[PDB]
Amino acid sequence: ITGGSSAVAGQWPWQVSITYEGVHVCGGSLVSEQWVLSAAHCFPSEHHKEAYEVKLGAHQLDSYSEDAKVSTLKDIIPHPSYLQEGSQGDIALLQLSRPITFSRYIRPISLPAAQASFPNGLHCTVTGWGHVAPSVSLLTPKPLQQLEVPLISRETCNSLYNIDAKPEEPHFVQEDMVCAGYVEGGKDACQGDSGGPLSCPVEGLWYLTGIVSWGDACGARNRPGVYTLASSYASWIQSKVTELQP
Ligand SMILES: Cc1ccc(CO[C@@H]2C[C@@H](C(=O)N[C@@H](CCCCN)[C@H](O)c3nc4ccccc4o3)N(C(=O)[C@@H](CCc3ccccc3)NC(=O)OCc3ccccc3)C2)cc1
Repeated sequence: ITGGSSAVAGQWPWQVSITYEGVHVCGGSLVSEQWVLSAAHCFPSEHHKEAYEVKLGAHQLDSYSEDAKVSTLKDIIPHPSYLQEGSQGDIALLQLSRPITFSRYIRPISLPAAQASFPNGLHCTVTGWGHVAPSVSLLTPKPLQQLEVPLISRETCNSLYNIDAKPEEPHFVQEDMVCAGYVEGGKDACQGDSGGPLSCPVEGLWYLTGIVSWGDACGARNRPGVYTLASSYASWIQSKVTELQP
């Protein structure tokens, strides 16, 4: 996260870190006692399932926390349209090896209904342990960063991505995506934030509106972060979680 600040412990208790062979590769969001939502592209076919871990309840990746729990994965389920076509569906359900017990530091985020709309301009918050500027890592002890970002409609977002774009660069924000950020850049999600939550405030609660998916260089002007919309997958998520491990 570029242009944000460090979250206090417990602030975003659904944020998880997904590591592969012990190295943080992506964020995710706890959504039930045994399921995490993250981005499909975080889970290349080459990678071995048993080498992944999910760390929950920790705000600093390098610091021991008595409130932290770390889990392996029983299953990784990318949405089929990601595997089949690869133009969208950048979302995956991760089933933890064992169900977790919630605490003050580990709580699920509510998912939006299929037709939930989150208005352009809503100030949501993206969180993660990704780069804090293009080509600049978050330093040890790796405190979770948070950043307030207004929602930007996919239509505005496409127009912005088209400014000074190369005609042949895939910069299309699909129907299952939304953007968030600033036209002027400087504040955005960056590499390593992939898969983590865009949390939006609604009726006194927080909902998982988006999953950090892609963008151009972090914080570039005219290139706000792009997120997979959780609403677009609500029926599928609810079906999978309920069928497999309710
Ligand atoms: C539907 C769909 C299909 C395929 C994808 C996968 O796109 C990959 C993962 C994503 C990615 O990097 N997201 C990170 C979160 C970004 C937050 C928004 N900022 C995430 O944390 C992460 N994921 C990583 C994977 C490997 C290594 C490091 C990774 O870090 N990319 C990108 O962001 C590409 C976008 C190109 C693109 C456009 C349309 C479509 C598919 C790809 N942007 C980029 O490389 O930056 C441009 C540049 C110019 C110059 C210098 C540096 C960077 C590529 C996603 C969605």
